[PDB]
Amino acid sequence: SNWSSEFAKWAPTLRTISFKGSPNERKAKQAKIRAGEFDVVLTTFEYI
DNA sequence: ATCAGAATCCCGGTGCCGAGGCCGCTCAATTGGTCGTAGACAGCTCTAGCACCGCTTAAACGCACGTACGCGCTGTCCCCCGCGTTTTAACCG
Repeated sequence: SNWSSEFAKWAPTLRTISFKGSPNERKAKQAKIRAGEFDVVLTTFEYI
């Protein structure tokens, strides 16, 4: 969320896809973006 | 709670066949030597086993609740035991 915080104040207009928490929030996220529209994905190690 | 009585322990006596000691008579155990070799010891390599933490999530844990079944109780009936009588096949020689 730090990296997203510099993705917040230090620049807008480029969206972010994070991955955190239980599988439900993810189901919302990659279920919405399943069609692959986004500027940037911000993820962490074991989620790849 | 108690005597009648049937089974059992206890004690004294007796007869016997197996336990225990002896004596030749081996033949395998002991000794003395060799001879080759399995493993004891030192050394080297490097693999998997040890500890630990980060991080996620399927499983365990605690709890509320219902009802399925374990268990106690009762009645029934049937079948296996205790005993007498009779027969036969085990036993012993």
